[PDB]
Amino acid sequence: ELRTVYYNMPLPKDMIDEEGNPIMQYPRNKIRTTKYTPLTFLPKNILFQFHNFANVYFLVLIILGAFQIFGVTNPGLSAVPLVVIVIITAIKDAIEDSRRTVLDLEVNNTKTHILEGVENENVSNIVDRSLPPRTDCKFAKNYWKGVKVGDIVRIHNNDEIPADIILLSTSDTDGACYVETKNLDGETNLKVRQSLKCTNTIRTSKDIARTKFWIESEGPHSNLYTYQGNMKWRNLADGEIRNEPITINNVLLRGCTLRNTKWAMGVVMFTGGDTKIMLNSGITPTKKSRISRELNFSVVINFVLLFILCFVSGIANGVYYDKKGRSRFSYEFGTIAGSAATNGFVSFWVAVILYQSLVPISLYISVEIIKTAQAAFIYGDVLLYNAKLDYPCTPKSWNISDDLGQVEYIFSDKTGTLTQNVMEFKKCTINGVSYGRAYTEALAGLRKRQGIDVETEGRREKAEIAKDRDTMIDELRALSGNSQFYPEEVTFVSKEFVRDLKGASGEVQQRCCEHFMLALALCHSVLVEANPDNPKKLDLKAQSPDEAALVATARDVGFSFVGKTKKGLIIEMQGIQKEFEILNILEFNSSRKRMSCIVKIPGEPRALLICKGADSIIYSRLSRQSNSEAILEKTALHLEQYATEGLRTLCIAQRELSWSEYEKWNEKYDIAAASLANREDELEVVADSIERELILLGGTAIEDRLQDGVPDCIELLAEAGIKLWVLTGDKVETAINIGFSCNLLNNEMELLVIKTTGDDVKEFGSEPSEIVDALLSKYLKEYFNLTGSEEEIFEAKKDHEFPKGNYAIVIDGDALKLALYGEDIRRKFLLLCKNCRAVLCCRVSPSQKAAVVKLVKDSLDVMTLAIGDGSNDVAMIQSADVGIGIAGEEGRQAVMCSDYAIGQFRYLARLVLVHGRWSYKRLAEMIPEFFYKNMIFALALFWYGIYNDFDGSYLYEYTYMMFYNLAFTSLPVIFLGILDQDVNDTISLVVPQLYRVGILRKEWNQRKFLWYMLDGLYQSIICFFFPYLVYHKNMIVTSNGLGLDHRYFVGVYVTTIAVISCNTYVLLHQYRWDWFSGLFIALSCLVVFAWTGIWSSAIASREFFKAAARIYGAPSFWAVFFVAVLFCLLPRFTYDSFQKFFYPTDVEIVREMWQHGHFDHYPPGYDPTDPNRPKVTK
Amino acid sequence: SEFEEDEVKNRRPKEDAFTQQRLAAINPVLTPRTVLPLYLLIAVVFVIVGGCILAQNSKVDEVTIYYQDCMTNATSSWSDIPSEHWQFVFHKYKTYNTAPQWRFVDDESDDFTKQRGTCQIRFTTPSDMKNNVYLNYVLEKFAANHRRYVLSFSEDQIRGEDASYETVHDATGINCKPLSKNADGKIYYPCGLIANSMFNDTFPLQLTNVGDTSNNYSLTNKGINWESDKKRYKKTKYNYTQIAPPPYWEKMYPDGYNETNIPDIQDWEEFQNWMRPGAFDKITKLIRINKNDTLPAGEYQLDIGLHWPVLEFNGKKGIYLTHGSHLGGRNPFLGIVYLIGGCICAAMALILLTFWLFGGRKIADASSLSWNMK
Ligand SMILES: CCCCCCCC/C=C/CCCCCCCC(=O)O[C@@H](COC(=O)CCCCCCCCCCCCCCC)COP(=O)([O-])OCC[N+](C)(C)C
Ligand SMILES: CCCCCCCC/C=C/CCCCCCCC(=O)O[C@@H](COC(=O)CCCCCCCCCCCCCCC)COP(=O)([O-])OCC[N+](C)(C)C
Ligand SMILES: CCCCCCCC/C=C/CCCCCCCC(=O)O[C@@H](COC(=O)CCCCCCCCCCCCCCC)COP(=O)([O-])OCC[N+](C)(C)C
Ligand SMILES: *[C@@H]1O[C@H](CO)[C@@H](O[C@@H]2O[C@H](CO)[C@@H](O[C@H]3O[C@H](CO)[C@@H](O)[C@H](O)[C@@H]3O)[C@H](O)[C@H]2NC(C)=O)[C@H](O)[C@H]1NC(C)=O
Ligand SMILES: *[C@@H]1O[C@H](CO)[C@@H](O[C@@H]2O[C@H](CO)[C@@H](O)[C@H](O)[C@H]2NC(C)=O)[C@H](O)[C@H]1NC(C)=O
Ligand SMILES: *[C@@H]1O[C@H](CO)[C@@H](O[C@@H]2O[C@H](CO)[C@@H](O)[C@H](O)[C@H]2NC(C)=O)[C@H](O)[C@H]1NC(C)=O
Ligand SMILES: *[C@@H]1O[C@H](CO)[C@@H](O)[C@H](O)[C@H]1NC(C)=O
Ligand SMILES: *[C@@H]1O[C@H](CO)[C@@H](O)[C@H](O)[C@H]1NC(C)=O
Ligand code: BEF
Ligand SMILES: [Mg+2]
Repeated sequence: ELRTVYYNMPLPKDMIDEEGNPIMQYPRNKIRTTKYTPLTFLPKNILFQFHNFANVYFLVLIILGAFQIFGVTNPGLSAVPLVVIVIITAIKDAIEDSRRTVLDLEVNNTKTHILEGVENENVSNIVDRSLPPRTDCKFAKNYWKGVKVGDIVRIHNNDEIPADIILLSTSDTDGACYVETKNLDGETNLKVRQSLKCTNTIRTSKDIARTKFWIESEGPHSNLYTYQGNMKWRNLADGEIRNEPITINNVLLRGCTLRNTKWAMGVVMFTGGDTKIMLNSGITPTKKSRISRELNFSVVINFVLLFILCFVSGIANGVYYDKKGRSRFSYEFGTIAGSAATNGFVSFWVAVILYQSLVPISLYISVEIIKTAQAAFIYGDVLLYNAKLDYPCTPKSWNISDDLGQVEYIFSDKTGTLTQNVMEFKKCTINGVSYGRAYTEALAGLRKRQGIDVETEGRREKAEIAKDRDTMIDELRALSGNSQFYPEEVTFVSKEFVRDLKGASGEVQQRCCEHFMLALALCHSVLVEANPDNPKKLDLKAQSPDEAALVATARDVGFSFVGKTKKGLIIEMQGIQKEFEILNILEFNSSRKRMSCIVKIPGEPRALLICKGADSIIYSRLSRQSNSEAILEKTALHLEQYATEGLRTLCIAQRELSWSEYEKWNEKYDIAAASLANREDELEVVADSIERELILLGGTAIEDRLQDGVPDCIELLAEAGIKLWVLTGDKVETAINIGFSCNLLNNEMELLVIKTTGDDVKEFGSEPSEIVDALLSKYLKEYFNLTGSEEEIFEAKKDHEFPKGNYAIVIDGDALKLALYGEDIRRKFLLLCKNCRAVLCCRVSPSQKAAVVKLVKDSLDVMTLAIGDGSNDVAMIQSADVGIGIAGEEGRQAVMCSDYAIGQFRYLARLVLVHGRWSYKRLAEMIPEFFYKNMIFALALFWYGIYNDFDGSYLYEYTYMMFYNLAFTSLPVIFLGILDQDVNDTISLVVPQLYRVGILRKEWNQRKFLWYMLDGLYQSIICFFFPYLVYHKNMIVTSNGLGLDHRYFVGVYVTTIAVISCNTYVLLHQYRWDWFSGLFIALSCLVVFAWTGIWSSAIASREFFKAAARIYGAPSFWAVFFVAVLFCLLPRFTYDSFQKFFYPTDVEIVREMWQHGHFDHYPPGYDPTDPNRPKVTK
Repeated sequence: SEFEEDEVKNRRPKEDAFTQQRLAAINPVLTPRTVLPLYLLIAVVFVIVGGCILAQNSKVDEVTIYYQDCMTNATSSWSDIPSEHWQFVFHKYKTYNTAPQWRFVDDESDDFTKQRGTCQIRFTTPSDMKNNVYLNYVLEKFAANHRRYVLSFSEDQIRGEDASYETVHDATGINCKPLSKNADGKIYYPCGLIANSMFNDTFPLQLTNVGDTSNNYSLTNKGINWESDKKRYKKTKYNYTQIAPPPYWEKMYPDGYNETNIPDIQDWEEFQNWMRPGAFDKITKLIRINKNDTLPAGEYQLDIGLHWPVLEFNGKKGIYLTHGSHLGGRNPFLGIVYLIGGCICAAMALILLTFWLFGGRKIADASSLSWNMK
C-alpha cells in the first residue's frame, strides 16, 4: 500500500477517478473514542442487550403469545415492560457515549495553522522566485479535523502535532526540531527531528506557495520507529527528477508536542485512523462485567427450573383431563378431547405463561440502576477529586464497577503515571564527600516495615530538611549576589555544601566543590533564553530534563550559566561574569552514554576535557596513577547508595590536556569530522582516544519524582493481594530506578534479566528465541522447581496468593517479542512472572503492553487493570477488564479511551479498594437475593397448581403480580445494591486484606446462587402451605363465619407473608442499617398493606372488592402471618448465627473489632496514601 | 511575513452525608449474648401463643354430616347414618358415638331422578352451641377452581347493568364464554359457568326440635354474607324479554323470566356466596345462621330438599354446624405450628449455647483473621 501525495502539482491521470476526484480517499482527521457510531448505535446496543438470555426469554414469550394468542392473551400491555426497559437502557448507553462524544469534539476542534491559497489536489532549486507571489497565501487558523493529506501545516512552540507530517523546515536554520514523545513512548528526553535538506530554505507561506513536489510513501504500518518515504521534485534550472529519502527522523507523529522551537513546517501524510497512534489504539470495546456473564449462567439455571415446573404442570394436566367421574363433565360442559398429548402441549404452554415471573423482568433494569448509581457515587467522591486539575474521578463506563472489586493484576505505565514529569538534582558526591538531604516516601515505607514509627520520624526529618534548606538559602545569599538566583526553585538542600564552600572542610574541599559546580555549569547542551514575563529571568531550555536540573543547581549554588557568545559561554561565578572558550563538544549518544566538552584555560593555555557520563562508563575510563583510589571507593559507595534510593547517577571526570596533546587531537578530530563515509565511527575512535584517560572529580544524583503517595498506594494494593507489573516504553535503567523508589524493587532482591545479549549468546544457545527459551527454563528450574508445562499452569491458576522469593523479572521489548511468540515459551514466561513479586517490562510497544495484559488475562482467567497516560496505554487499557487513565493539564487519549479517569495515581487505592470492594460485595449479595425474592412469590403459583389440577387459574390478583416486582420488593434489594457497606472506607483502607475475598471470588459463585434458590424454594413452600393449612380443614378462617374462600384472598395471605419475609431477609443480609435503606424497607412492607387497602376499597377490583377489610380484620391472617414469617426466616438466621459464631469471615471479625473500638482513632475520611495526612494516635 | 503574523496572532463534588456515603447507621454484629436472648424471647412466647391457641381450639365443638348417599342408603324409616358420613366433636363429651339418623322421603312428582325427595337428618347434640350458630354446607370433589370455570361470569351483570350480548360475551379477561346466550338468542341473566352451577339443595329455615316442637331452633338466610357485598351486587336492569335463565336454572324457572320472577341478586346472599368460588377442592359456604339464640342440647331435625347432583363425580355434600372460633373453625394447625416454632427456637438456643460453652471463640481477635493465621 503506497500513497503518493502531490503538493502544488496536478494529480496524474491514473490517480483520478474519471471525474476530477482521486480514487484514493483518505480518512478524516477526526478521532473517535465512542463505543457506537450514530448509525450503528441502535443495532449494536440492542444486540448487546440481547446478549442477556432473559431478554431473549421475554421477547420470545411475547412473540409466542401474540401470534398464537391461546390462553390469557391481552397483548399490547404484555410487550410494554420489555420495550420500556430496553429503551431506557439504550438511553443510558447513549448518554454515556455522549460524554465520550463531547471529549472527542473538544479534541477535534483544536486549532492548527494550514496553508491557504494552494488547492489541495489530493482531498476535495526547488522554490520558484520567478512565479508571481500571491498575497492571499497565508497560514490560516483551522481545526484538527480540517487537516487533510497534503496540507501544509505550521506548528508553533508547545503546540501538539495534529497528524503524521513530514518536516519541511523549522524556525531554526539547519531545520532542527525538538519533540516531546512522552505520549508515544515513555521517553523523558526530547527527540531531535530533522527537516529535509532541500526544503530547509523555505520559511514563509510565499516560498512554500512557489514550491512544488510530491512524496511517494509507504502506507501506515503502526511501527513507531520506522518510516520510509521518498520526496521528489524537479530542478528549476534543469528539468529532471531529484529525490530525497525520508526516514523516521524527518517525521512528526500525532501524539508528540513541538518543544523549544518557534515553528515547524511540514506536509501531512497520514490522518485520522492512518496515524500510528490511532493504528496502535483500537476501537474502544463494550465491556461487560464478570458478574454479568455469570448472571447469564444463573438465568439459564432459572430457565431449567421453569421448564421442569411447566413440564410437570402439562403432564399432570393431561393426566387429569384423561380421567373420568369429574365435576367438569357435569358443571363445566367438559368433553374428553382426543390427542391427550397435544392437550398436554397446550397445558405446557399455559403453564409457561402462568409461571412467567420465575424469570423476573426487573432483573436487568435493577442491575443497570444499581451500576449507574454506583458509578455516580464514585464520581461524587470528594477524596477522589483532584483540586489541582479540578478533576473528579469520572467514570467513563457505567456498568463495570464490580470489576474493580476483583482485580488481581495491575499493569502500569512507568512514565507520567507512576512519575510526575519532574527531575530534581538531589545529591552529589564531591571528592568522596556526599552532600544532600532527602527523605522520600520510599524510605518512610522501608523504615515502617523496619518497625520505626515513621509518622513521627518522617515529619521530624522533613522539618529538619526545611530548616537546613532555609539556612542554606540565606548562607547562599550572604556568600554572593547572584543575578539568576531564585530560591523558590532550589532542590539541593545541603547546608553542609554551602557551609563547606566557604572554608569548612579545607581549601582543597573548597576548590573541589567550586570546580565541580563549575564543571556542571560548563559541560552541557542547555540553552538559555530570556523569560517572556521577566526580562531578567532565564529559562534554561534543555533537551534532557536531567541536564536542566544539573545546570539549575549549578546556577543556584552560585555558578550561573548565562547566555552564549560566539565562542564559549559566559558563566557568572559568585556574581562576576567570565566567558569561557569551548574548543570542542562531543555530543551525548545513546551509544556513548557520555557527553564531553573541551575548555581553554589561559596561561601557554591548556585544554580541559570535562566528561559526564554513566557511573560505569566513566569508571572504566579512569587513571590508575592520578586517582586517590580512596575517592574511587568512596564515590562508588555513594553511587551505590544513591542508586538504591532510586536516583539516576552520573560521574564527572576532568582531564587537563597539555597544549601539544590538544593540537594533535584537534587536528586528528578535524580530519575525522571532515571525513565522509560514516564519519560517526571516525569521531568515535578519536573521542575514544582522548577520553580513555580521565580524573574522576565527583558524581551527581537526580531523582525522577514520583507522584504523591505512589509507594504507599503500591504497598496498600500489595497488602490487598494485587500484583503490580510495570510496562514502560522507556529504557530499562530508568524503570529500575523507578522500581526502587516505588519500593517494588529492593536490595537483597534478585534481578532476573531476560537479556538476549551476544556475550551470553555465546553461552546459552546460538541465537535468540533459543536463548530467551534457555533463560526462561534456567530461571524456572533454578529459582523455583517448576518448568513450563500445562499442568504447572493449571496448578498455578489455583493459587492467587502473593508471590514470595524476592525475584524481579526485567525483560526488554526485543526479548519480550520472542517470549510472547510461541505457546510453550508464552507458558514459561507467564509462569516465571506469576512468581517473581516484581515484573518490569521495559522498552515495550503499545501492542506488546496489550499482549502482556492479554497473556495474563487468558491464561490464569483473572481480573486485570491497566493504568496509564498516553497512547501506548490506549491499547494496553482497552484490552483490560478495567482501564484507567490518568488525567493531566491537557487532553489525553488514555483518559478518553478509558473506563475511569483519575487525577492522580494515588486515587487507585482509595477508588479501587473502596469502590471495588463495595461493588463486588454489593452486587454479589444483591443478585442471589433478587432471585430469591422473586422466586418465593412465583413458586406459590406452582403450589396452587397442586390443588387446581394444574389447570392454570391464578392464585394472585393481577395487580399483585405486577406490583410485587415493581413496588413491593424492588427498593430493598436495589438499595442494598447501591448503599451497602460492610465496613466503612477508613477500615477498607486500614485493613486492605479485606480485599482478598474478591480475588478469591468467595463472595459470588453459582454455589451461593443455588443455595439462595433452595432457600427461596423452602420459603415458597412455607408461604403457600401455611395459609393453605389454615384453610384446609373446613375453609372457615373468619370470626364472623363469613366466607374468605376466594383464591385471591388466599393469595393475599401468601403475598403478605412473601413480602414481609423477602424484605426482612434482605434487611438481615445487610451489613449496614442506615436510616435510608431501612426507611424504604419499612415503606415496602407498608406499601403491600396500603395497596391492598386502597385497591380493595374500590369497586374496580371486582372479586377483591373488600380483601383488605375482610382479611386484615381476621385474626387468622395475623396468626399465620407471624408464625410463617418466623418459619421462613428462622433456618437462614440460625445458619448465619452458627456461621458468625464458629466460622466467622474476616469481615465479620473486623466488624467485631470495629465494635470494640479498634478503629476509633482514625478520622472519618482517612487517606493513608495522602502526604498531607493528620497523624493517627496509634 | 506570514510567520510574523502567525506569531502576532469548579467541579468539586458536593460534600454531603449522602453523596459521600456517610449516612447515620448502626452496624449490627450478632454475638451470642444478643442472639440467644432473642431466641429465648421468641421461643417462650410462641409457646405462650401456641398453648393459648390450642386451648381455645379444643373448645370448638362441631357437627359434620355428609348426606350425599341419602337417596339410596337411607330408607323411609329412621335409620342410623353409617359411621363414614358423620363426625361429631364435643369437648365435654369425647366419647359420643350416638350416631345420627336419616330418612329419605321420595318425591315421585319430580322427574329429576338423579336428585329428588328430602333427606331428613336427626342429630343429637349433648352441649349447647353459642348464640352465633353457623350451618354451612360442604362440597367435596367439586372443582370450582379451574381456569375457564373461574372466569365465567359477567361483572357488568353483577353490577346491575343490562349488559349487551357483546359486553357479556366478548369482554377481555373475564366473560361468560360458553354460557352467554341461548339457542333462541336471549342473554342468560346470570351468565357463565359459575352462576349456572349454583348449589341447589334447599335448606330449612329452622331446626326442628324433635323432643319439644313448642320451641324449634330458627335459622336465617340473611346475614350469611358480607354486607359490603351489597355494594357490588345490584338488582338487574334487564327487561325479562332480553334475558333467560341459565341452562341449569330451568327447573327453577320453567317458563323463563317474566315480570315478577327475575332474581334479585343483591338480596340473594346464597347467590353471592356461590359466586365466590372456592380456592380448593373442599368448599364450605354459609347457608344458615342464628345470631340470637343458643342451640341447647337436644335432638334436632334438618330436612334438606335434594336438587344438586354429586354422585356423578363421586362427590360429597354435607352440612357443617359450628359456633366457631376467632380463628375460624376447628383446626389445630395454628397452635401446633406455634408450639413447634417455639420449641425449635428454644432448641436452637440451647444447641448454640452448648456449642458456645465448649467451642466458643474470642470475639474481637485480630489473631483469628485469615492472614494472621496464614
Ligand atoms: C408506582 C410504582 C411503584 C414505585 C416504586 C419505585 C420503582 C423504581 C424501581 C424499579 C425497579 C424495576 C421494577 C421492575 C419493572 C417491571 C415490574 C413488573 O413486575 O412487570 C410486570 C408487569 O407490569 C405491568 O404490566 C405494568 C403496566 C404498565 C407498564 C409499566 C412499566 C413497568 C416498569 C418498567 C421499568 C420502569 C423502571 C424505570 C426506572 C428508571 C410483569 O411481571 P408479572 O406481572 O409478575 O408477570 C405476568 C405478566 N403480566 C403482568 C402481563 C400478566
Ligand atoms: C439528555 C442529556 C444528554 C446530554 C446532552 C446535553 C448537553 C448538556 C447536558 C448535560 C447534562 C448531563 C447529565 C447526565 C448525567 C451524567 C452526566 C455526567 O456528568 O457523568 C459523569 C459520570 O458520572 C456518572 O457516571 C453519572 C451516572 C450517569 C447518570 C445519568 C444516567 C441517565 C439515566 C437514563 C434514564 C432514562 C430516562 C427516560 C426519560 C429520558 C461524567 O460526566 P462529565 O464528562 O465529567 O461532564 C459532566 C459535568 N460537566 C458537564 C460539568 C462537565
Ligand atoms: C429516590 C427515591 C426512590 C425512587 C426509586 C427509583 C429507583 C431507585 C433509584 C435510586 C436513585 C439513587 C441514586 C443516587 C444517584 C447518586 C447521587 C450522587 O452520588 O451524586 C452524583 C451524581 O452525579 C451526577 O452528575 C448526576 C447523576 C445522578 C443520578 C445518576 C444515576 C441515577 C440512578 C438511576 C439509574 C438511571 C436509569 C438506568 C437505566 C439502565 C455526583 O454528583 P456531584 O458530583 O456531587 O455533582 C457536582 C457536579 N459538578 C462536579 C459539576 C460540581
Ligand atoms: C339443581 O341444580 C342441578 C345442577 O345444577 C340441576 O341439574 C341440571 O338439570 C338440568 C335440567 O334442567 C339438566 O339438563 C339436561 O338434562 C338432560 C340430561 O342431559 C338433557 O336431556 C336435558 O335436555 C338437559 O340437557 C342438567 O344435566 C342438570 N345438571 C346436572 C349436573 O346434572 C337441577 O335441575 C337443579 N334443580 C332445581 C330444582 O333447580
Ligand atoms: C316446629 O316444627 C315442627 C315441624 O316443622 C312443627 O310441627 C308441624 O306442625 C304442623 C302444624 O302444626 C303439622 O301439620 C306437622 O305435622 C308438624 N310436624 C311435625 C314433624 O310434628 C311445629 O309446629 C313447630 N313448632 C311451632 C311452635 O310452630
Ligand atoms: C334474630 O333477631 C333479629 C331481630 O328481630 C331478626 O332480624 C329480623 O328478621 C326478620 C325476618 O323474620 C326481618 O324481617 C327483620 O327486618 C329483622 N330485623 C332486623 C333488625 O334485622 C333475625 O331474623 C333473628 N334471627 C333468627 C335466626 O331468628
Ligand atoms: C349403606 O351403606 C353401606 C356402606 O356405606 C352399604 O354396605 C349398604 O349396602 C348401603 N345400603 C344400601 C341400601 O345401599
Ligand atoms: C312469572 O313466571 C312465574 C314462574 O313461576 C309465574 O309463577 C308467574 O305467574 C309469572 N308472572 C305472572 C305475572 O304471572
Ligand atoms: F509512559 Be510509559 F513510559 F509507557
Ligand atoms: Mg506515559
